[PDB]
This record gives sequence, structure tokens and C-alpha cells, in this order.
Amino acid sequence: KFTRSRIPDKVFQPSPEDHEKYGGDPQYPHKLHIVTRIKSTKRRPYWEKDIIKMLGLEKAHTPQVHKNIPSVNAKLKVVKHLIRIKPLKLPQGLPTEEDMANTCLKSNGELVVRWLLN
Amino acid sequence: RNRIPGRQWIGKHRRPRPVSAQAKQNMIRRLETEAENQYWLSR
Amino acid sequence: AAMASVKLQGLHKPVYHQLSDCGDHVVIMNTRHIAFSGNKWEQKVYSSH
Amino acid sequence: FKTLLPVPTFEDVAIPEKPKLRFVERVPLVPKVRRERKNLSDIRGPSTEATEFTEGRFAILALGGGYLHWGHFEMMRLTINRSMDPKNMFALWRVPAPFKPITRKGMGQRMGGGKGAIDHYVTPVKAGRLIVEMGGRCEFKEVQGFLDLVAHKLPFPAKAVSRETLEKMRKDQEERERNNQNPWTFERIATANMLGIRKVLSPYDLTHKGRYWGKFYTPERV
Amino acid sequence: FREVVEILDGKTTIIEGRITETPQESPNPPNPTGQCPICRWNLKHKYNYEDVLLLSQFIRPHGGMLPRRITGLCQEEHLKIEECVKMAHRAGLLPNHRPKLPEGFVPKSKPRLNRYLTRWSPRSVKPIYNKGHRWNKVRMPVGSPLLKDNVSYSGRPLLLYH
Amino acid sequence: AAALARLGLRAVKQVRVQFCPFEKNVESTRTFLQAVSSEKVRCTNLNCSVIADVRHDGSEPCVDVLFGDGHRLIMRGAHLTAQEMLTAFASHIQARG
Amino acid sequence: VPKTSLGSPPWPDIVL
Amino acid sequence: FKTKGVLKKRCRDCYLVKRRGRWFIYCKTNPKHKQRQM
Amino acid sequence: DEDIPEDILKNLVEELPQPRKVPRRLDEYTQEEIEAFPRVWSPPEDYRL
Amino acid sequence: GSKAVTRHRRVMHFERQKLMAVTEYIPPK
Amino acid sequence: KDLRIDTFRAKGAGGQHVNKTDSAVRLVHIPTGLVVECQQERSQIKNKEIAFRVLRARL
RNA sequence: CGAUGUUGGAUCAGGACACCCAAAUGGUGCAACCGCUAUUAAAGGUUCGUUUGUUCAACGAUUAAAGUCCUACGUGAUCUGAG
RNA sequence: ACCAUAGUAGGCCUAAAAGCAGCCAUCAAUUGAGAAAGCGUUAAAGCUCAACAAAUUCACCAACAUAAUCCCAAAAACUAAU
Ligand SMILES: [K+]
Ligand SMILES: [K+]
Ligand SMILES: [K+]
Ligand SMILES: [K+]
Ligand SMILES: [K+]
Ligand SMILES: [Mg+2]
Ligand SMILES: [Mg+2]
Ligand SMILES: [Mg+2]
Ligand SMILES: [Mg+2]
Ligand SMILES: [Mg+2]
Ligand SMILES: [Mg+2]
Ligand SMILES: [Mg+2]
Ligand SMILES: [Mg+2]
Ligand SMILES: [Mg+2]
Ligand SMILES: [Mg+2]
Ligand SMILES: [Mg+2]
Ligand SMILES: [Mg+2]
Ligand SMILES: [Mg+2]
Ligand SMILES: [Mg+2]
Ligand SMILES: [Mg+2]
Ligand SMILES: [Mg+2]
Ligand SMILES: [Mg+2]
Ligand SMILES: [Zn+2]
Repeated sequence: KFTRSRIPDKVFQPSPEDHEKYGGDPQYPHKLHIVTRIKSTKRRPYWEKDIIKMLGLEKAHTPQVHKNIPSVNAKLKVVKHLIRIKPLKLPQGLPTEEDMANTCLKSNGELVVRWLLN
Repeated sequence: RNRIPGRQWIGKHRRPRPVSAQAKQNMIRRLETEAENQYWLSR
Repeated sequence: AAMASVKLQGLHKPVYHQLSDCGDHVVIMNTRHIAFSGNKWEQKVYSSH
Repeated sequence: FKTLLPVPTFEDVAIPEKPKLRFVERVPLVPKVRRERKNLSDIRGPSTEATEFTEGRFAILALGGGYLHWGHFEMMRLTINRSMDPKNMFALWRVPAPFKPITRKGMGQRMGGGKGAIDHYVTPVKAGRLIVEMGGRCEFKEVQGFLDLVAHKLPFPAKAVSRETLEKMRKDQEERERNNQNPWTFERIATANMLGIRKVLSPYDLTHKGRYWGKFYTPERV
Repeated sequence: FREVVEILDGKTTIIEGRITETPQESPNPPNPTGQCPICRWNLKHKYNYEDVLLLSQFIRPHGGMLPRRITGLCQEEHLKIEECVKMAHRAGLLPNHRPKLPEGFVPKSKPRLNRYLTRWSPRSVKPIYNKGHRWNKVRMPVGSPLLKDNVSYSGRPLLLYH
Repeated sequence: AAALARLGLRAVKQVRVQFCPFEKNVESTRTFLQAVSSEKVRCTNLNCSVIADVRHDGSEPCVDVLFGDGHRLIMRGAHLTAQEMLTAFASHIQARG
Repeated sequence: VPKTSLGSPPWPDIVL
Repeated sequence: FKTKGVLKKRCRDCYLVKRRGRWFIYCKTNPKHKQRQM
Repeated sequence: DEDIPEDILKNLVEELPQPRKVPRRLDEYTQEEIEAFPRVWSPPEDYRL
Repeated sequence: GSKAVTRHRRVMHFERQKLMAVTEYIPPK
Repeated sequence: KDLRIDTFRAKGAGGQHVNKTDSAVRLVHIPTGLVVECQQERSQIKNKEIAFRVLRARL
């Protein structure tokens, strides 16, 4: 019988060299996710299809931002082989109400508040 | 001259189609991406 | 044959098109002195019926 | 002129009475009147029973899995008895007598009706289980000579091994596993469910670590 | 180098050995701490069947190869040098290292068929009458597996079987 | 030595060995002497006299043989090896017999 | 100086 | 000859030799030891 | 072989390069090249080749 | 379909073959 | 080594089955020369089973 | 199953080699003769009769030999219909 | 490669058992050589292998036949490939 896969917690323990390799911060975890779907929900079980649907990842290659709370991370671990996850970087900080319409999200994973000024 | 008995992809006897060098690289590229996937979910 | 096939087809002209009659003559001399690599002189066979 | 190397001395080894192999009955004394399902999990996977030496110093190591019936027991018993010295060699069975019944329906009949009649009895053997264990006051070189003949005729592939050789191939299956320069291994991919590979793998592949496929054991896979 | 001279002078045979001056190794090798001659000059994994100037120093005047004891090569390199010399002879190179037989050169035969990278010998390979489809294809060997460790500037592995 | 016994030394008349044991290039001559003076080679003709001449400053290690036909094979072994000397001796036996 | 076939890269050298 | 799969020396005078791409067991004293790998 | 009719020869334009560099035999190396290549090893004086 | 344990070196699924070829052992060089 | 089995056909009435079946066994005892033929039932297995039994009984 | 006509012969044979004969060769408990066994080779050849519907088998005469098997157990829009 | 000589047909055993059906013991001359590792003999004899000396590349293991209309893309070991 084919059933769900239980991921042991030993997998999610990062090595000290992981932070330097992936550019993570050893002390402070990042705040927001950027999730992009890569593969297809077809030829995959039904429970993986629903998790993709309920995360807003219906359309492939479209970035979607999610929190870093354990509740969201619990669902991502199930479909971690179908998505690409990158941290959200803020070189200029959070956008204000004045610069909402000028925001652009670069490929490397940073949100530029002021895009193509003047 | 040499035939594959029955259908060539199902049954006890199949086609000897081997894995290629291109296929190995595709697996590794997906593995590297998923290795990074389970690091950002760690903390 | 690899370079001779290209010249005959016309795949070296930027004006190439299969419908057009573009094509170049190729003259190959000293064909008695070709050098088959490896043991292909005794292993490779040409068959016809 | 050469070097007079010391010779091994075997004076603490005691030869028990009746050193030759014990006869094994074709059928167990009390027959099994109830026909049970042909379990195939008794061959698949590594062995857990009789993987270590008890008294002797040489044994036949079973690399693969398979069934032993009364024919193979006769081949093992007769060959060893007529080829060893009863004064210096003693042998011990490491497998029980044939007990699992095997069913064979009549020749040329349509499918259906039910399980047939009991034909013979077999002994399931897993991978890594010693079959015949021999000890004595002699070196391994001469014991190896007439044990490979017995091991070659077994269904599953097998080798003639001793205490030192068995530890060396177990201490090299760990060094080859510690120094592997390949970041990805079957243990890492299968357990973590990377690439959704659990849809293709079997639930037993979590324990086998990819070294076992059916009844076949490939020792070179890390 | 020593040579043997046998002379017949009126029912008397005289056999004597004479020493001829021998060329010596070049003074300064790039890697003085090396053991065998090949890796002493940084020639490891950098020679092929074409390098006649290297393969002409480990062969006899009549096409044979010197023993490993005299040369000093390691076993791994000695087999590779042995393979290259065999491939060099079949390729048509080294024309002065054949034995001299005045009676046999006059009766010419079919013209030589140019070849290179011949793993086997011309008289020991049988035609592949039944080649086979792509799932079970009999591939004609080219070159030798002993030379798969050579440096590849292109980066693609050498295709030994084609 | 075993090669000479099989080849029939009965056709050899006299063998002499002249060498200087204190020299450096006489090792080959010593090996040739021991091979031709072996017990197996001796038991082929009980008339053949093997002479082991020993000098010090002669400086010419040499071997002289006389065959039944009447030919004089003399080889000055100073650079020759033991195998070369024995092989030449064996070759002449078959031709001259 | 050794001058083997594989000693130097086959492609022509470039000096920018 | 005797076309066989694995070659073994039946007497100490048998010598291995590779001819025509196959290994042959050639014997001088006993011609019945001649074997040929298939 | 190199026996081409004069009509064909007058039609040619350019010659394509050879796809394989032909290796040269030992007798084709100049004496300057032989002396330039280093002697890898020093054979003993008492060996017979 | 065949049983889990057979006598003829059961052919693996093609996806599993790639897994068996990407998880090989590379000795240190 | 002592039995030669000739799987020849039989004569009867079975339509397509008889014309396309070698449902007969001819047992020949090589050491003695006895010939025992059994072509009673429809299947060769039944004919082979009886033929072996008859040959042992006659010997 | 709004049809793929079914045993044996007659005619014509196509092919494989795991060869019966013809050619070359190794081994032998091969002296020669007659044999046994193994390697290599498929261009050609592989009989006529009594009984049975018979393929098969038995028997008579002979031949260098009377090979094994595939081909919708070849071949009924070519024939035969004994079964 | 080279090389083989002592007690001694060791006791027993058998028609005969001389290192070499079996039983039993397994000491001992010589710098060196097993009451014997193999072959051989009716039994002996004889050949070979361990030990002398000589001398010193390396040497565990890895061999496996064929089908029937006509084989089956053609071909290629290096000009720079995440
Ligand atoms: K199939
Ligand atoms: K086996
Ligand atoms: K029908
Ligand atoms: K024919
Ligand atoms: K005795
Ligand atoms: Mg099909
Ligand atoms: Mg497949
Ligand atoms: Mg199934
Ligand atoms: Mg009726
Ligand atoms: Mg219709
Ligand atoms: Mg017909
Ligand atoms: Mg025909
Ligand atoms: Mg044949
Ligand atoms: Mg014939
Ligand atoms: Mg028909
Ligand atoms: Mg008909
Ligand atoms: Mg009609
Ligand atoms: Mg028709
Ligand atoms: Mg009728
Ligand atoms: Mg010895
Ligand atoms: Mg055959
Ligand atoms: Mg084609
Ligand atoms: Zn022999």
C-alpha cells in the first residue's frame, strides 16, 4: 500500500556549514517566504494536490509570499519537492502607502520599493 | 531479428533502455534545489 | 562525410531552404587512402540483398 | 636463504565426539496437515538469526537468499564428510531441518479448485546467514579448498569465510560507507522523501537502504 | 649498450661482447623527487599513441619492448606504454623498428589499409554479421580503456566504444 | 645445466675454463663453469676432461671447447651473460652432430 | 621541456 | 581439443596461451589435456 | 586517386581543411626535434638491446 | 504483475533506475 | 537412458482436436526392445501416465 | 464466431544449423581397417516398395546419406476427401 | 631456477605393505632434506614437490553455444559544456 510519507525531524536540523552555503543568518531566521511551484500536481497523490491548491500555487512560475510560522511550514514540508522556496529580502524595508504602486520583485528574491523612478 | 516479447514496456520482460548522462544531471539539479528547500523550512 | 553532407545540402548558406535548389558540388580525391578508426576494417560489414 | 616464519599452533581446540555432520530427515517427524501461505518475506531482506560464529572458525556465508531442501542437505553433508579429517575437523549445522511445506498442484489442470497437495519441504535462508560452520586445529587455506565446492552448488551465491575474513569484509563495508565522496545516498533520499521518491520505492526499502532488491543482495551498493 | 659478435675463422668460432656508448638521461627533470621515469618528467596522463618521441625510448631496435625491470616504470604506466606501442605499430608509425628480411619484401601483397587506435589485432577480430538494434548493440571498440585517465581539455569523456 | 644434459654432451671432447676469480667481470664465467660441471652433464662421456684454470692477473675470462668434428669454439666471456654463453654452446652441439 | 601531444591545450592561445 | 567454459590445468605441464582472441590450454606430454575457451 | 579530369579541375573554388590532423611517423621528425625532446630515462650500459 | 520476490532479477521502475544510478559509490581520488 | 518416447498422434474421433494433437505415447524399452503404446485418453499426460505404469507391469 | 475452412498425401518448395552425406581438423582405452567424441563449414544432395486414411512405427531391397525443425505444425481463389 | 644424501623394509599389518591399503608413532645423521605433499610399482625401483645453496620486476581473483523472408539510421575516441 502507498500512503503518506512521514519526514523525521532529524532532516530539518541544519549543519553549521549550511548557513554559510545558502546565505542564511545563523541567529535570526528570515521573516517571509517566497514560494514558486516548479513541477506538476499530475501523477501525484490527491493530498498533494489539495495542499498546492490551498497555498495559492495553482499557476506555476508565479511567486507567492507566505509566513514563516510552523503552521505554514507544516504544509510546505509535504510538497517541498514540488516548489522552490527563497527568503524575501527588503533592501529598502517595508513599502509605505505612498510607494505601493512602484514595487517590483526581482528574481534574486528582493523587493525593491522604488522601481524605475522618473 | 531480435524481438521484445509482448509489449515492450510492460510485463516480466521489458526493453533494456538504460539511464543516460543527461538523466543523471536532471536528478542532481532537482536534488540540489530540494536540499535548499528543507533548509529554509528548518528554522 | 560530415562536412561533405553539409555542403551538398546547402546548410552553409544563410539563404538555405529545403524547397529551394541550393546545393554545392563537392570533389573528394584520394579515397583509396581513407583510414578507418579502430578495428572497423574487419568488424564493420556492408550488407545488401 | 629465507626467513623462518613462525607456524600457528592449535592446542586449545577440542574436537567433540561425532565430528561429522548429523543426518537430517527428509520430512519432519510430525507432518503439517495444514497448508499455509507461501511467505516470501522470509527470504527478502537481511538475516537476523545466526549471523555470528558460535564455536567453529570457518563457515559458509550466504550472500543471497534462497530455499534449501533435502537434496542440498545431502550434497553438503556427503561432500564435507568424505573430504575432511574426522580427527582434526568438526562441523556443525547452522540451519534447521526442512519444515516449510511447498505445494505443487497436479500436472496439466485448469486453474482453480484450491491449494494442491504438499510435495516437499524447504528451509528458508536469508542473506548473511551462515549455513555450515566448521572448526578445528587446521588453517583456513585447506578448509577453503573444499568449502568453495559446496558453496558453488548452493542456490544462492555464497563464499567460504573465516573469523578474520568476515570481519575484514564487514570493516570494509563501513570504511567504504564513511569515505563516500557522493553527497547523495539511498539512505538520505529515501528517508527524507526527496523528489517524491516514496511513490516508487517499497516500504521495506527504508530499512534495506537500497542494498536489497527482492532476494538479491548486492554488497557493492553503498 | 652491449652487442654480441660471432666470427667464423677457419673452423674456429670466436664470440665476444663489445660495449657501445649509451645516451644518458637529461640533466634537469622538472620533478626530481619522482620515482618512475614517466611521472618524474610530469608526463603522467599526458601521452597518447601519437607521441612517438616518447614511445621510441622504451622499445627494442626490432619492435619489441624492454622489460619493466630495466626501464623502472611503475606497473600501471608500463601497461599503458605497452598498449600505446602496440597501437603505434598497427597505426603505421615506427617504420624503422621492423625486422629486416630481404627475401620477403620483394613479394608485395595487397596495399596496407591505413588505421589508427586499433585495440585488437587485425587477424583476431571477426565480422559483426548480426549487429543488433539499439537496445542490444554490438559496439566496435576504439582505443584502449587503459588510456581513459588522460587529461581531457574539452571536458567530455573519451568515447572508447563506438 | 638441465639444458645441456638433454642435448647429448657425448660429442664434446674437451672443455677448459680460464678465469681470474678476483676480477669483477668473471661472475658470468663462474656460472658457466658450474653449469657445464654439473653432475648430470658429467654423466654423458667418461673421457671428457673439464679443466678449471685459475689465475689472478690474467685479466681474460675465457672458455675454450673442442667438438668431435674438430672445431674450436673459444668465447672470451667478460661482457657476455651466463645465458648467452650457454645458449651458444648448446647451438653448436646440434649443428656439429 | 616535454612536448607531448596532450601537454598543451589544442585550442590556440589568446593574448587580449 | 575440448571446448570448455573455464580452463584448468590437469597436469603441471599444461601452459596457458592466448591465440586468436581466446585462451587455449596446450599440453605436450598428454595431448588429451588440450582445452579451448568458448 | 589524384587523377581528376581537367574539366573538373577548372570548376573548383576552394579546398576544405582536413578534419583530422595526420600524425607524423618517426622518420618524419627532423633531427632538431629529436634532440629537443628530453631523454626520459638512462638505460644501463651492460644491457643488450 | 509479478511477486515481490522473483527469480529473474526483477526489472526496476525507470524512475528507480535513475535513483540507483545517482546514488552510486565514488571512491576518493 | 532406457526409455525412448515417440510422441506420435492417435486415431479416433475428436474433430479439430484429434487433427491437431499428438495425444499418443510410444514407450520403447531400449535394453529389452519392448514397445508399449497408450492412446486411451484425450490428454497426452493421461496417456503418458498409463504408458509408464503398463511398461513397469509388463517387465 | 454480419466465418482466420480443419488431418494426411500430389505439385512447388523459401529458410535456420542444434549437420545425415560430401570437404578440412583436434583427442582416444587411435597400429592398419572398422569405430567412438569434439571444433569449423548450409553452395548442392538426402531412394524405391508391402500393410495402415494415416504423420508415426514394423518389415523387404538399396544408397555417399535416406538429417532435425520452422514456415497459418508452408502450400484446398492449384488438385485430392480415404479419415 | 637449482637440487636431492643417514639410521631405516620405523613398528604393526598383509601373499608381498621398502615415505606412499590400513593401524600406530612421527623421533633422528648431515649447514641442509617431511618415518612424507603428489605421481608411479603386485611389492620394489623411478619421477616430482617441501629443506640446502644460488637468487630476487610483478603475480588473491575476475574465461559461458544457437533459429528459422534480408544485417539494420548513417557515422564519430578532444577547439573549451551546470
Ligand atoms: K513484455
Ligand atoms: K551458484
Ligand atoms: K471465427
Ligand atoms: K538444405
Ligand atoms: K604402507
Ligand atoms: Mg509486440
Ligand atoms: Mg524498462
Ligand atoms: Mg502489481
Ligand atoms: Mg466413432
Ligand atoms: Mg468481413
Ligand atoms: Mg509436402
Ligand atoms: Mg529447400
Ligand atoms: Mg556448427
Ligand atoms: Mg563428412
Ligand atoms: Mg496446412
Ligand atoms: Mg490440405
Ligand atoms: Mg477448388
Ligand atoms: Mg489458399
Ligand atoms: Mg468419407
Ligand atoms: Mg625444492
Ligand atoms: Mg555447438
Ligand atoms: Mg540500414
Ligand atoms: Zn597436461
